[PDB]
Amino acid sequence: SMEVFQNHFEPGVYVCAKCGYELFSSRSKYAHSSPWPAFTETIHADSVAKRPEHNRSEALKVSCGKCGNGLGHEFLNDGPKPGQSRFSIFSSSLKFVPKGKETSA
Ligand SMILES: [Fe+3]
Ligand code: NA
Ligand code: NA
Repeated sequence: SMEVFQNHFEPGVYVCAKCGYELFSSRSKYAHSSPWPAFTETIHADSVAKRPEHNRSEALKVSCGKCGNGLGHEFLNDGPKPGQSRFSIFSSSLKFVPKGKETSA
């Protein structure tokens, strides 16, 4: 079965599924009504690269800052507290690294 992180809230870090760069902490994740996992901030300042999303106001496209793999969107001023973003990310673009449990293949 494919990765679906919408309702997933375990302790760990979501990394880029393509290159492994650290993207989002479990700390930053919050429950939302949309089909995609929602986060307020990235782990590193260069975790994501941003580009305009021309056909939607208050929205940017986001990709991995290291390898360029497409991640989803940053919705400006759409987060849980005023002025926070909602990073709405494809689960297929993420791999979850659980605290304590990064076991061998
Ligand atoms: Fe990457
Ligand atoms: Na951060
Ligand atoms: Na936009």
